[PDB]
Amino acid sequence: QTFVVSDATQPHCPIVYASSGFFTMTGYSSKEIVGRNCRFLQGPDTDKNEVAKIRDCVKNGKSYCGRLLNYKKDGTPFWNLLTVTPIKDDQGNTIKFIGMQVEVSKY
Amino acid sequence: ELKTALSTLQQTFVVSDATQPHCPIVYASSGFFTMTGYSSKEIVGRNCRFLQGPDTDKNEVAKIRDCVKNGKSYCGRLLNYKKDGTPFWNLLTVTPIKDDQGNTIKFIGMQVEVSKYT
Ligand SMILES: Cc1cc2nc3c(=O)[nH]c(=O)nc-3n(C[C@H](O)[C@H](O)[C@H](O)COP(=O)(O)O)c2cc1C
Ligand SMILES: Cc1cc2nc3c(=O)[nH]c(=O)nc-3n(C[C@H](O)[C@H](O)[C@H](O)COP(=O)(O)O)c2cc1C
Repeated sequence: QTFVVSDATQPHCPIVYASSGFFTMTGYSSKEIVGRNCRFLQGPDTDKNEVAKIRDCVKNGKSYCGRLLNYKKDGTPFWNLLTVTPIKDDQGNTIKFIGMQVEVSKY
Repeated sequence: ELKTALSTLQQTFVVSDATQPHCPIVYASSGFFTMTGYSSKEIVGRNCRFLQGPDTDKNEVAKIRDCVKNGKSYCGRLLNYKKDGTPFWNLLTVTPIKDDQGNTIKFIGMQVEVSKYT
């Protein structure tokens, strides 16, 4: 599974871990993207309503599941089957999120 | 590796196989025994519904069911019970894992026992 971990205890939820498969999928290196928000995957044709749904989920520490258009480092458009799942502490605070990505195949 | 990232987060989790009838647990992390009192011998190959009991909110359970059945994500809090009967609040996520055709093939469930000071 390709995935990233973002730290919700830091402003704007920066990536703190990218799996080897994220690099394989997107072309971006772990040194290019750690410390950054995952929004860099979006581009001209990404559905902004779907982005707004993710933003709401993230802001409220709840789970997102959906499909959105993203772009690789080289500009290649792909369909990303995405989940973003809050990780909570024992007080119910959202401390991290895990985002899991699947590139929809051509067939 | 996903398992490792999770362990770095000290996160209790299970994985269920949506390709098998009734979505059985195929893997449970060591924290799942610690939290629930159930061994992997008691839990692997079963559905996680065994953690529910008399006062579990059946309307919340229904929301989980409807997410699982439709390959979507659940997030919520419900009353669960340890092997010894102890009730606990379980802050639960259930997240579909999909193949490259959009088929839900597994789920990952992440549990947090709510602290006594909350
Ligand atoms: C852990 C995690 C993983 C994410 N992965 C993606 C991604 O794969 N693709 C994407 O377009 N957005 C992804 N996002 C969503 C963006 O980072 C951001 O939350 C979204 O663009 C909405 O907020 P904004 O409108 O302020 O950008 C992810 C978010 C989190 C927290
Ligand atoms: C991966 C995964 C983890 C789950 N973890 C829990 C859990 O920790 N506690 C719980 O009560 N139910 C858990 N469930 C939900 C139940 O297994 C079941 O889906 C739910 O009770 C609704 O279906 P049912 O009405 O047929 O029982 C989990 C389900 C999945 C797929």
